[PDB]
Amino acid sequence: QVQLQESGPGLMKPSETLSLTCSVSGDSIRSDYWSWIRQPPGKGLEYIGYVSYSGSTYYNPSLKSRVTISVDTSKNRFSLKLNSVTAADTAVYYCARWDGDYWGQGILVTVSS
Amino acid sequence: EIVMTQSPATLSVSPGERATLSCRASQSIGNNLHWYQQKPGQAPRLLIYYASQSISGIPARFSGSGSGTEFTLTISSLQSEDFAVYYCQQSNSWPYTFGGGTKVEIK
Amino acid sequence: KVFGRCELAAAMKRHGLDNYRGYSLGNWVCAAKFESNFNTQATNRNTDGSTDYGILQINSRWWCNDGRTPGSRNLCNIPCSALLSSDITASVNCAKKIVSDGNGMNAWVAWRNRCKGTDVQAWIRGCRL
Repeated sequence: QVQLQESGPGLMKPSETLSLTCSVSGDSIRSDYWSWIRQPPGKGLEYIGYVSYSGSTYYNPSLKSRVTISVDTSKNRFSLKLNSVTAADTAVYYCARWDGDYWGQGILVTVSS
Repeated sequence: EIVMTQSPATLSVSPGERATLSCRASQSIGNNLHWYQQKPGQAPRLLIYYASQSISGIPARFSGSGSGTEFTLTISSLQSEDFAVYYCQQSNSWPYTFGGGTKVEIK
Repeated sequence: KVFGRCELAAAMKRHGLDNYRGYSLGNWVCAAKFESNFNTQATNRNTDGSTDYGILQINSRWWCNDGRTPGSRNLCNIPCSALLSSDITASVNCAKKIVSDGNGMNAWVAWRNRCKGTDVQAWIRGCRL
């Protein structure tokens, strides 16, 4: 019984910074690896990146160093930060435990110019 | 990055029929292939991990096979609730990549 | 169980370790050799109170729960007993998560000191794979 929940702005303008958080219940954020994945409307899935127990991060090169993933152990949650957004970043964003056993329900983020 | 290609893009299945989905990797990925099932408005749900390992709670009709560059997801006798889009994903190399998906729909 | 060299090489290859996250098969065989000498039942109690288990000597302070280590983060979400089976599935799955951390194979002292920097592919040489 683990639950992930994404939260954040669902609408934003180009060039702004996207900021999402994923809160976890039933499991310790400091006791596992955590990931972010996105799905543009009508398209497939693209892995954004993940953070491991030591805090090391791995980001998809397709995002061109615009992404940040961090952990907030005090509030049992982790976040995603994506700078300089454009229409190409409009998509449902999902957080999940690295092993893939649990995923959030996703949050639609639309970059409306 | 390793390119994952799934086939067919759309698979028509009559309830009760056997369903075979294919996934190939641009290069060897061993057994590092995972299968996901995604229903409308829902998040992908992991069904098979490491090519053939089963997950508790997942119906027995779902079975994964293959290795290296060719993998297969078989639904021995599809049930109506199985209609969804299925994705394969490799974890052998970063960045992790997903196949383009196979939309399984009723016939 | 005490694996034979080529026997383990083939098993690890079937278990997807060859070139997993950039580490050739030889690295894994070499690590198993120097960590446990191919023995799946190997166990070593560390000074800090934790214990290393299995063919890859996975430690209970972070990776598995032996219910006797106060710190135990059980990152692999498994009882340490699962790492003592002749079936290396559990050890491999945990090792893959371990190596997926920023430190990679450096997590294994034996590999860092006896394999890294050498012709590790020699460990699978002469094996039908």
